[PDB]
Amino acid sequence: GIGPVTDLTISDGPVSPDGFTRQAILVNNQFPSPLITGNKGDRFQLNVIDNMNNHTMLKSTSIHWHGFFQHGTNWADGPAFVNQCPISPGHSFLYDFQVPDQAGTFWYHSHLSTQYCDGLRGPIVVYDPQDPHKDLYDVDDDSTVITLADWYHLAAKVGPAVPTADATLINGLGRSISTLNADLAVISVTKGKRYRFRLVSLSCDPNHTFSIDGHTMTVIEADSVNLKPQVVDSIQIFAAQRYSFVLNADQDIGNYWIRAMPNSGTRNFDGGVNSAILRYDGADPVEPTTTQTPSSQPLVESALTTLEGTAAPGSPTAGGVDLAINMAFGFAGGRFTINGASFTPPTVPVLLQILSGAQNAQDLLPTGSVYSLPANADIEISLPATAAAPGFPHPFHLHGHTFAVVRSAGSSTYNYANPVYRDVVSTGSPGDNVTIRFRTDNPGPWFLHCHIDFHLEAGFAVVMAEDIPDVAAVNPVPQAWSDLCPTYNALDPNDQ
Ligand SMILES: *[C@@H]1O[C@H](CO)[C@@H](O[C@@H]2O[C@H](CO)[C@@H](O[C@@H]3O[C@H](CO[C@H]4O[C@H](CO)[C@@H](O)[C@H](O[C@H]5O[C@H](CO)[C@@H](O)[C@H](O)[C@@H]5O)[C@@H]4O)[C@@H](O)[C@H](O[C@H]4O[C@H](CO)[C@@H](O)[C@H](O)[C@@H]4O)[C@@H]3O)[C@H](O)[C@H]2NC(C)=O)[C@H](O)[C@H]1NC(C)=O
Ligand SMILES: *[C@@H]1O[C@H](CO)[C@@H](O[C@@H]2O[C@H](CO)[C@@H](O[C@@H]3O[C@H](CO)[C@@H](O)[C@H](O)[C@@H]3O)[C@H](O)[C@H]2NC(C)=O)[C@H](O)[C@H]1NC(C)=O
Ligand SMILES: [Cu+2]
Ligand SMILES: [Cu+2]
Ligand SMILES: [Cu+2]
Repeated sequence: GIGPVTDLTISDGPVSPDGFTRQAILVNNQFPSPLITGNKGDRFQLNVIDNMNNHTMLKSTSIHWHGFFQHGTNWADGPAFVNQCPISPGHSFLYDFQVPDQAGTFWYHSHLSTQYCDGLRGPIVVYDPQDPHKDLYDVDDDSTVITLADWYHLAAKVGPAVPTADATLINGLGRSISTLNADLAVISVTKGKRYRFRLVSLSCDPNHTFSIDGHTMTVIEADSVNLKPQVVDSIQIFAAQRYSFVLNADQDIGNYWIRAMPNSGTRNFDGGVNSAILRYDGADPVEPTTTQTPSSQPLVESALTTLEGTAAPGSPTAGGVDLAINMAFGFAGGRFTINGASFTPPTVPVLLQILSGAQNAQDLLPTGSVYSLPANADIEISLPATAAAPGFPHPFHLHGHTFAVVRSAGSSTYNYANPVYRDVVSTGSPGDNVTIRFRTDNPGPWFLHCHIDFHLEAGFAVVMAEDIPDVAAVNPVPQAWSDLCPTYNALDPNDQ
């Protein structure tokens, strides 16, 4: 793919991924946005050149590199008004960071408002030259990335505040009910080879239930964390999650349906909606006629475990940490709340408030939304599901960290000995109490929020202000970052 040192030039233009033409956001003249690649420990230098001129889809921008810890580079994490002011139209801004001790499947997306829904979102793969799962497969390359995305015929700021998708795109292609002849994505395999497929959800809202007719999948990585291998025949993947799975192309040469059923919008496969094609070399270039078997081995999150057997942080007892926090979800005045507070973006980004002299979390804006975390501590956060926060199940993402999921959705058990670790978790449905743990090893303000982007826009977020006293020393900011807020604040409102 491109990188790890490359320009990413952002513009507006026409696209037609499901056969319907609409204006959207291009990256290096491409929709969908291009794959970025590098190797474990590389320095990424991603020069984002903002040439957008359409205020309806926002002229300004900021990009989050989803899943990277950003230790010492908190200013590069991406959330607008938490870690930076937006890049302004006609300006460039260099994200310059390293990725020590991570390897797996990631993605990048606009982290300003609901802009990524309008098309600024693509996959990232960070390869490991000693990947512990390499001997399970033969092929892992640009052609084995599989992206899932929601797509809307009206733009994010033009349609309903919580819209309903017209199409699921698989690798940027798919059909809507009015475009049943649109080109489907084709994923090529050769009989007798084994493939590491890297499944990335670029979704703004729906989750997808993914399966491939006639084949099983051996899951080996979740949200960039290596797992013990687990055979499944379907994966429910929530917005912003990733999984690697190995597919053994050991069936008859032919065409097989790839299925990605969303939880909303059109949910069937009639006319080949919500679908793509797995094509064996030597097959007729036509659509599959395969039929779906019910899933008998669906992925179950509580059954996943890390490859390295990593325990949860802290003691193997409820509340056996340094600081435990419960997040009570609600809704008031058309906005989401967490512990009674709705996040509204501040005028001065939270990181710049710290760097300008705010000495504790109580001094930070917005008041009610910011949590102090002590350094070198074990933290436990519970996120009990409730119908009081509409549009559940809500998949929450913690920036700056991987976390142990000690209790998953749909499970009553707590696992401290060998839970899965990941960075986006469904908080499930009423009766659940999804509980996560992490260690504070990364000074800076980090967002924690639902990754349904329309819910984030309606305030469903808090900020974890981790080790405020060390933030300036550990995160020296570059000159170009210091210039973002004065440039942004000088813009006319219609040029934002
Ligand atoms: C910035 O980004 C936003 C968000 O993506 C863009 O917003 C879009 O706005 C339009 C205008 O309100 C929305 O309405 C629909 O527009 C489409 C597309 O129209 C274009 O292509 C047509 C060819 O198929 C063409 O005829 C159009 O040209 C006419 O309009 C322009 C502008 O007014 C004018 O200058 C020309 O002289 C022409 O008169 C245009 O180039 C259009 O197809 C839709 O029509 C359908 O629906 C209406 C009823 O709603 C009906 O009247 C029609 O018969 C038909 O069924 C409709 O007008 C559009 O939905 C928005 N898009 C999204 C994704 O939300 C915005 O345009 C961007 N700005 C720029 C400058 O690109
Ligand atoms: C989801 O799980 C969390 C974490 O277990 C639950 O919150 C915890 O609930 C118990 C009360 O049932 C609290 O214990 C009590 O603490 C008080 C004050 O310290 C003490 O005086 C009592 O004797 C009792 O031990 C606990 O503090 C609370 N934890 C936190 C961090 O807030 C939560 O209720 C669960 N929610 C659902 C819907 O299941
Ligand atoms: Cu993300
Ligand atoms: Cu949500
Ligand atoms: Cu975020």
